[PDB]
Amino acid sequence: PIIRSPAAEGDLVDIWLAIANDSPRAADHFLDAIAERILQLAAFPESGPRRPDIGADARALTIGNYLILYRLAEGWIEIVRIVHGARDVST
Amino acid sequence: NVEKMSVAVTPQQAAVMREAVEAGEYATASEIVREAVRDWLAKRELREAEAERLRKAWIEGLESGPFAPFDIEDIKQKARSRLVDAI
Repeated sequence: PIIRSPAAEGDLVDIWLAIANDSPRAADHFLDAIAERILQLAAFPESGPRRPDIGADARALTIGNYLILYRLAEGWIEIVRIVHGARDVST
Repeated sequence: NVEKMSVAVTPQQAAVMREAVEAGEYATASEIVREAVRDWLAKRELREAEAERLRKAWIEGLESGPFAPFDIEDIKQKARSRLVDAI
């Protein structure tokens, strides 16, 4: 089973609205893409490498330029957050 | 002005700085160094800010109330409800 934090849901709705300004359809495609990527965790729990720099037992799965911040618990996967990745040096 | 620290340029670096000042790209070799350190700080400032951002985002998600089952279609639907209210 896969459970998510209230913040993580807020992330996806914010993400959806941002893209929806351009095209609501395109927003559906990206979130669908995010979900497909989260659902891969049920079969491959360790697809995202450990990220100690973020959190003690945090893991990060990459979708586009965003990160699926998550943790593994006994019997279920906890989706903690979905934030944009560490930004590149390009200024 | 401000404080001063003395820096030691390498032979190859002195040569390149010389051409830049001569070409008029820069007024002095000291101003070129000032630019170099400023660029480096910008990079460090950015990297530090982003790393800190993610650190706080993680604790923020953990503390953001109780978890609920994951259904994307509910999220896709909930987002549209806010879009219509926007118009």
